[PDB]
Amino acid sequence: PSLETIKQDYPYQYFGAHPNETETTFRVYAPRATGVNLMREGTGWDCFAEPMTKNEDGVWEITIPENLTWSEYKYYIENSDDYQPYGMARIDPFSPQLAVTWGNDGTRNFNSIVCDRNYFQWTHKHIDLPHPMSIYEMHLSTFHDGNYRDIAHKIVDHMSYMGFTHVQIMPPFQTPIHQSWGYLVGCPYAIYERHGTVDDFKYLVNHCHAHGIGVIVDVPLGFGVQDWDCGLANYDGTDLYHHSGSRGWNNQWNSRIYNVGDTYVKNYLIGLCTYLYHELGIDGARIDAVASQIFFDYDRGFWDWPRNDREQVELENWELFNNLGGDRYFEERGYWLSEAVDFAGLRFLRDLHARLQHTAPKFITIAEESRRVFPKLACPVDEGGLGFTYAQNMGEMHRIRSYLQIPIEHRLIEHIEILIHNNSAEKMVNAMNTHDECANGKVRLITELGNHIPLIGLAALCWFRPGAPMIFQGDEFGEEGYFDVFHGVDWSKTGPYAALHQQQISNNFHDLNQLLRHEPALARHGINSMIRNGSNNERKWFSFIRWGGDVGFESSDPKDHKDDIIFVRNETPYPVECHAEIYVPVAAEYRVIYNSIDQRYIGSQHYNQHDPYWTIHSAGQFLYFDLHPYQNIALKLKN
Amino acid sequence: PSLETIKQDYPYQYFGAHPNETETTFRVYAPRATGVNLMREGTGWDCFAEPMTKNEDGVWEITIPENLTWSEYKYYIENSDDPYGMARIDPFSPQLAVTGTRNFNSIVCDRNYFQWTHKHIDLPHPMSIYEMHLSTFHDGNYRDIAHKIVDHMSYMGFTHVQIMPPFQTPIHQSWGYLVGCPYAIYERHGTVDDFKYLVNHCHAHGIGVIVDVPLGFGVQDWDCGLANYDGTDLYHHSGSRGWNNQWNSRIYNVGDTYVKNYLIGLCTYLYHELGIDGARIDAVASQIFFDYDRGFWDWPRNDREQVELENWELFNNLGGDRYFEERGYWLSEAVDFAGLRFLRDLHARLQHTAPKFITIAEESRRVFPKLACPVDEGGLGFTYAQNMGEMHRIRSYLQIPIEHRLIEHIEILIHNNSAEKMVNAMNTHDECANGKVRLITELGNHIPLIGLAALCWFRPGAPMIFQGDEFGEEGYFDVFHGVDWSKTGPYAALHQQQISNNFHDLNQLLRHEPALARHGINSMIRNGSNNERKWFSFIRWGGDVGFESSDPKDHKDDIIFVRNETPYPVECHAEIYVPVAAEYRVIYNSIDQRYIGSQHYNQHDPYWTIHSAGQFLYFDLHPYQNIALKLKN
Amino acid sequence: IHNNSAEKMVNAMNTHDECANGKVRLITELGNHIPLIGLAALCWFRPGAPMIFQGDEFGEEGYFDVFHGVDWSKTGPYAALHQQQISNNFHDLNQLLRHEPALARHGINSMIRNGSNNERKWFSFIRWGGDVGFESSDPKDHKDDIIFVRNETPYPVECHAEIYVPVAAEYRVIYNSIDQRYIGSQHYNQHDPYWTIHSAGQFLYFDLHPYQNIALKLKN
Repeated sequence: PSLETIKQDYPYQYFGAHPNETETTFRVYAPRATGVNLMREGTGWDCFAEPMTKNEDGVWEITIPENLTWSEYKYYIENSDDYQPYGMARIDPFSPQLAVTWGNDGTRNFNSIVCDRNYFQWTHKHIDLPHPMSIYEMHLSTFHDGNYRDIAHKIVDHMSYMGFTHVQIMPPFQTPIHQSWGYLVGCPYAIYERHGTVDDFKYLVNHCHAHGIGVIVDVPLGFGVQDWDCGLANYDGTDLYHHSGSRGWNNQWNSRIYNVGDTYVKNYLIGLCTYLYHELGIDGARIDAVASQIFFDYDRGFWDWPRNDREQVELENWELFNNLGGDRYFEERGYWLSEAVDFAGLRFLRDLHARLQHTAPKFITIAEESRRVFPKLACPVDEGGLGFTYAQNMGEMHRIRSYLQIPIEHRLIEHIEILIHNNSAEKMVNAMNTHDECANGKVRLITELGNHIPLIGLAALCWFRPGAPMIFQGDEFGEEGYFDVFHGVDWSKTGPYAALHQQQISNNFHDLNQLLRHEPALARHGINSMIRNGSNNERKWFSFIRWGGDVGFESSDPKDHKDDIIFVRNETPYPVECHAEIYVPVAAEYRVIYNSIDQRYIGSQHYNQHDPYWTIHSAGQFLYFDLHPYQNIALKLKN
Repeated sequence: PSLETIKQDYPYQYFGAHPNETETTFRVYAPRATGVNLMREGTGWDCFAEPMTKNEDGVWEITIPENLTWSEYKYYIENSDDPYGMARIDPFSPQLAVTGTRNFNSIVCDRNYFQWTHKHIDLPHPMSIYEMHLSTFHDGNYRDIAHKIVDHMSYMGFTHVQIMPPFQTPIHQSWGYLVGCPYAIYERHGTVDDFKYLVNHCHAHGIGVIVDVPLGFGVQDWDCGLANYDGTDLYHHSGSRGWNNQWNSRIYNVGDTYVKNYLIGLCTYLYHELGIDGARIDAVASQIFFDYDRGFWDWPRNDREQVELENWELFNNLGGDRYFEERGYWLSEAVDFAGLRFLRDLHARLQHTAPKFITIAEESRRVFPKLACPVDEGGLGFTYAQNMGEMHRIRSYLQIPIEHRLIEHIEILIHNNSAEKMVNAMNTHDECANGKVRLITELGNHIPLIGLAALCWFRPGAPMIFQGDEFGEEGYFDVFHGVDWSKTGPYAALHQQQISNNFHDLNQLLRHEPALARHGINSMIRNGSNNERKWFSFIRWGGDVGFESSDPKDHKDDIIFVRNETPYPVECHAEIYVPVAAEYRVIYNSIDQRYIGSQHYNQHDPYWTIHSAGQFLYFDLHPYQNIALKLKN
Repeated sequence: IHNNSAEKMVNAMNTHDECANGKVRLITELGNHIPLIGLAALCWFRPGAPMIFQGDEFGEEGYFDVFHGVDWSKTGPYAALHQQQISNNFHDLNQLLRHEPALARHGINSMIRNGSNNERKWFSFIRWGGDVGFESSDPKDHKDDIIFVRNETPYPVECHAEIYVPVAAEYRVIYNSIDQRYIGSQHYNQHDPYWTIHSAGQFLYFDLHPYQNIALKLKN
């Protein structure tokens, strides 16, 4: 590995603080700086004690002949040029961790810490954790406002009953505004000190991996916080990291937008994903606010956004744009997507995935992308995509929920069926609910349904669809309150002493997760592992089949179809005659593996005084049986 | 006055901390609270030390048998009903004590401690305003800020200062638009008494003080804020009506009487307790519109059938309905009539509690022509509206080359028939934040700025600029660096002194000319224009008589304004109508070397005299030339 | 309304049966009396003999049975405002009916469609004063023709009316459902309701106000 591929692919192995037994090397890029001085506790925080040396490429370096491991430091950075003379203490942009103190008068101090990449002793840094997949979305301080080691204990204790394959941790990076939820990042490489040390964060990942649990982390890759003290803005007296002018601000978040056209900045941001995998053990990133990285006119608030001069768009970019799904006309606004796309952002995200294929091929990414006007965004680079392993189902629950709120007589079953059978080119994270959907006085899903009975079946639909289902902390027990940082998960609604309704909902999720981890027909997330299996619009039921393997209806051989699942959903919320007529691939005996009317989920009802796991004979290639209210039920071939 | 009127009109006199020489009495509203205990340092901060008594009206009281003046306190509040219980601050704290976790305490304050010399001067609103942000202006005590305000405002000559939200905020980089305790002055710059000093000092030197009041919403935080105060939404609407998503703030329930009185109370309090001359009410459009400046949320189209006939009567009096083609629904469907009614009532009540107190609408939609008109004339009562959107339109006109624009385009923006009195801001903290191009940068050099500021000063309204505009600051606004004070002082650049001199001269005219006193647009009349030569003229009336008289006695303080927009040194022969056949004197001339340095076209005395030929001045206009004349002697 | 009936009709707005046995009276259903004013007008101006049941004249909301009588304190000049307003509207409608030759006939062919507009929610019909339709443009043939317009929009909106007439001349309002006498002081009725207008050709252009039912004749 040449220095040049280190600087390109593993930039944190060169830039930053690098101790050994003998000495400590510091390097920081500041190409318009006039001077850079190493500040440390060693020299009593004298701003001028230890001048560093600018090399050819704009990198200030120095070796101190001590092992500085665990000691604190900053860079005193000057730019005294005639384009206000800039001069202030700055954190290292590659800090794995910041030491935060409060002054005598309420003044926040940020130092960088020299970290030892080898102190933490990994037992399970990288386990072969596939993405079947189910995702528990959580927020550190509201989940458990403690040290990462104690949060880890609570994650594995809860998830090992709840049965989710992965946890999605909302942004765990250093932030000066706790109330931003972590989406306003100071030092992107720095783990949030609120919960302890970077090595405490490693222990969490390690503890998760030791119990077969994946860690996905939210990364605000598109922008950073404005603050100079703990952040990257105006680093060397100029826009080093961010665009200049209004292109350098996202007015929706009041954040600074990264200049990913700058080689160093491109390597800095792709290198954070590489760092997440190789230094912290993290299995993947959800990339936040993707739409605003690839659109000038969307999720950027009000600004004087520039229409593309489409004459200046290179062919490579037209190629990527057409492959993603090509142009759309917004008649209301009177312009085309081609005129609104940030081609540099689009190209930066494809390169991010192209590089991660070499630096960390097992690392998965999820696009948090809200506009959803490129059908092939979360497709492999070499299949015309940006390379995102998954896209999130943004907007989908709004459509499903509008549908559900229509009275049964007034809605067509075909409307829910088109949303399910969507011919998606992307593998989807099908979130039933997210931190965002239950914040700021929004009605939470369970509240809207009116009681928990309808949720049992909606959760089944979500799990039996091709994709990685997701919920937000609280959803496992029907939590009806909103998300903010002003209160935590009420743990008293978990475990064996929780209210009956809270255990019921949790049992459903536990059981859906048991099927998801073990059924082969639930492993695959490609839409084509699903096929419509007929419906009836006046009875208000539909069915679909998840294939167990590569063979569909062409064959009638029992041993071709053993792992197939027949899923049926009745949307009728009252107990009238609802006779089911359900096609199957093979004529034989089918066994019920999941039943939403089980007393375990819905308590004693007049319609579930019978073993929910009944057996049945196909009359040819057709099952006849009675559907009860809100029944979601799934079947396989018996042995 | 009866307790009932005190509760409604002066609630900070009943609620809060009220020390005697022998007793300190504490009151806080918390109707849905299971229990409320006084916490204080005199009792080592035990929560349960001394519970309070809930009167029938939801108000918890308790007297302590000692003057607690200057000592710190909170309220422990609980609610068991279907497990909330935490230490909160007094909603009426004049100031918080602050101490990686933050402790927020209230402080028993002595309203009588500060010895006022000039609490209420008789300062008219002729008016010119200097918009400023405290920590970027001078990051020290309110007293040191006061000294620099007065010292600086001495040369610049602005009559009033506009101070961005000066209230307690847990988030400094919110610029103060996210307030914890709305009655508390920001602890960062010292005490409520230090703040009183600053108002008193400004007043003693003839300076008005207007503060920004984020009256529509508060920060979401519980420790320093008001939300979930008694375990429920006491101060804010419930569900998604109680969150502004553009700001991630909590919107006030102004349909609750106590909250209506708390908010109107705060303005009354700004005048009577703090001597503040006025408030700019922030984010007015988001208070009165469901569909605007609230971000993206599932907002409720009003049913036009179900709108109260008194709201229709207000709406129509504000100027009526409009169809929004682009979204496809009427305005009437989008009005938050609660918010709109509330701001009408704010002013209805201040006409009684504080009649000299002025208000400015920071109202960005500008779809009601009569928003800032008196209540009895069909408006909301705001003394002023801010000219939001206006400079954007003027800057677009000026970006078009003169060959391809009509003088009538700028004449229509100037002669705009406004029913409102306008703060005419050249620039604001907002228009020069977040990478935006500042006006001076965009003009390309300072010469066009000299005249543009003239135009702004001579049209009816209160001109406004933002800190740095006085010396041509090109940088952005943010809270990460100060005003550059080297752009003043002995070592500043010529152009910085020149821009500054221009603002000095314009504020002298604005201070002393009767024809620049009135902000009603009918104090101005179109006085001719010529599209090819790109000049237009207007008159500012000195008194109550227009062209119906021709007597000198009637017109001796009339101001004749002429603006030449031609940048080229060519033919601008001007025919300027005057109301009296006589001699006129130049009082203001934009081509003076004092403003633009030495040029081929200003090698003459700028303050010339000319005899009318009948009722017309014939003279030559030079590049970018803005000029004002009066009758001589 | 344009039902092409072969029968002369008694057009009852309400009947002893329609308001018996705890059924919802017409007044309760509409929500308040303002829609009643214009609906009564519609009923009077259609070809037919209008009919109401005792109490309807003062907006009675109780139901009909033999156990309680007409509340007579809802009649006369000390009755409550809504009660006198509904009564006044019926009084004025009967004065037009007793006197206007274009309200004498109950044959439906004494009425014709005079255009409509779905987005603005208004329609207009004409009552012939005599035996002569649009075949004549002469004022002597249309002196007693009534032009009726109904706006069903229950709130202020852009509502420009375009109304065909049989003669280019001066027209005068003989009935106006927004008279303060019926609906009280409102934002939209601060003008004299009995206004005059010159036909701009064989059309009339004016602004309909909420719930407005209005009738015009040739002036003189």
